[PDB]
Amino acid sequence: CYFPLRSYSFRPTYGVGHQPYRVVVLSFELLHAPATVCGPKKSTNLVKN
Amino acid sequence: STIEEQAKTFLDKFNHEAEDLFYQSSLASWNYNTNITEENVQNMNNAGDKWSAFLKEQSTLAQMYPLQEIQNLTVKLQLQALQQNGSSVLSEDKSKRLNTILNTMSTIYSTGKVCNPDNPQECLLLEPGLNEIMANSLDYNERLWAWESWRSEVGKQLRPLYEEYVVLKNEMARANHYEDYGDYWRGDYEVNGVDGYDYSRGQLIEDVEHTFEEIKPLYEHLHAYVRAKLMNAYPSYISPIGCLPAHLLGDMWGRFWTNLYSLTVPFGQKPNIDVTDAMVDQAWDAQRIFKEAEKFFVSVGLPNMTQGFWENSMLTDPGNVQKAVCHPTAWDLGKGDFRILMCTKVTMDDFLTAHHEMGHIQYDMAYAAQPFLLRNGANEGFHEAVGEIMSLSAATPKHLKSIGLLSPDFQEDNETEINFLLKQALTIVGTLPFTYMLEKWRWMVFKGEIPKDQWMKKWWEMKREIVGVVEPVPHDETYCDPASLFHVSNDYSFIRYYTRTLYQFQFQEALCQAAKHEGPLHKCDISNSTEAGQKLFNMLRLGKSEPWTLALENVVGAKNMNVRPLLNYFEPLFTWLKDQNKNSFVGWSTDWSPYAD
Repeated sequence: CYFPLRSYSFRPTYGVGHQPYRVVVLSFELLHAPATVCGPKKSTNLVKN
Repeated sequence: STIEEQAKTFLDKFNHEAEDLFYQSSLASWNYNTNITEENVQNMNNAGDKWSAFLKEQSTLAQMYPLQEIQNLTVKLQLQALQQNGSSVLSEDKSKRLNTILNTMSTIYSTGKVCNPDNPQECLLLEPGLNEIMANSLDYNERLWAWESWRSEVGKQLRPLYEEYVVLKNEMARANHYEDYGDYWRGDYEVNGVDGYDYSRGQLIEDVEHTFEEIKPLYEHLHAYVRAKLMNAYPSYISPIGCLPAHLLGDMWGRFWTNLYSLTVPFGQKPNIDVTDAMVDQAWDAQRIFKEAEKFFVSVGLPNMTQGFWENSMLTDPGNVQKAVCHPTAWDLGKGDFRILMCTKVTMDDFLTAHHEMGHIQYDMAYAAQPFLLRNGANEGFHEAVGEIMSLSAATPKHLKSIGLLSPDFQEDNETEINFLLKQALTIVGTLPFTYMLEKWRWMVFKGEIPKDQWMKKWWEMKREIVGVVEPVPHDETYCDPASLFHVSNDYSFIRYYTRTLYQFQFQEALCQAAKHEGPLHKCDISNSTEAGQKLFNMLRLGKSEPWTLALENVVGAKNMNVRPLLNYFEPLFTWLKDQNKNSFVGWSTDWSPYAD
């Protein structure tokens, strides 16, 4: 009968497969509320006449 | 709910806990041969018993697991591995006697003091001048003393010390429910739980002896060649009907034939091929030897390794201000870090071992997803046998035309390949009955077969039987001949050297068939072939997680060791040794002795 949580061992000298990699993902979904955070895609120059 | 679900939870606890403690003590152990200091030698006392305390506290819990109800193959091997307790099966005072005797065996080999009573002004050791004097000893009495005094004064005090060693190691196997300490080396090789592919405990006596008769004419044409070429050097010493003395073989034992060659060469007019004088005019360093070796692995289909290999590891020795042991041992540190420490120059055999040393590391990448006690070779001897098969393909003249170490115009006739096949048969093919001889001495002394007066009586009688060597000096019962060897007192496995030929030349036939080579096996090359690379890639990712008798049929399609691909490598040399040996006398005589006057 064993304790489920296991430790990490951190060292810079491991190499590519055993280095830690911090991962955050974005979750998008549709609900009854309208769409909140939208996008900038650069803007053109304002002209007249 | 079952024992199989309880066994996976204990061993997955054991997996990541052993990745931390193996990498922690081997980081200072990689700095041990890098730097000889006062600070890191007490870290060998600090981190060296952290491996010793961890293995017996996991053998405190796990011996009450039965092996009978285990269904899966993997778990069983991993658990046998966990269970065999080694030297901890004794009592208190018997184990501490065994702990202090192995410290005395290692310090007497290197620091051992023997020199001449006729002129004792200056003495020698085993590593320094010794090498130089032996190298050149065309004399007779000058090389006769250097073999005898290396046996006599070293094995004088060790022979009563090995009387306690033979009775104490018989208590190893009987607590582990085996018979003797000689079968402790072959306890790794057993495969159980498979239908029809199963390995018995009497098979290794049976399988080696059936392959010994087919290699008995293989050594015998090599035995008459050494007698025929030494007739001009020694007229009165070597008899044509009789046998060879042991100390003319160019080594402290005769395990390596690579020195006597400076005499046994077929053609002195045709020079031997060397890349040493070719690379020094093109301005090359020690880095570019492994830059050209790195492009050999990407044309065979193997992927590129990690990017942290070049920046944190060293090659060239940084001056005389610190002491480094440069001896070429492959380093597995665990957790993706694979380093190397070598002794480098610009020579032809440094390029020959460069595909050997990178043959270890490219195998070491693929099994990294496996658990830790299954991280090994396919057997215990696959780890040092993996590099020489691709090192043989790098020594071919066809591969050197593409990478440009040789001339673009090179003429190879039928007498050029006689010098290549003889030199590769010195340290590989010609040592196979010499590997067989002391191992049959090793198994039969631990079964209680012979008494005390029959201990050295069995020694020279078998030596004029298998290899045909009669010792020139008669020996007493106060002298021990095997005691001067590196693999005896330091407790290493000498059984890996017999299968060094039988794994690699068997695997050379399957890989050159898939690469579609037409010709002899010494002209084959595995480069520019992606068909045999995926055959190799299924072998490299297993280890002993897959059993070794089931991993042979994936490659060669045969369940045993076969003689016939080695005789195909011997086949152009078999015609040339048949024409030369007709004037000489075949075989050897039993009754001939050098000391009978």
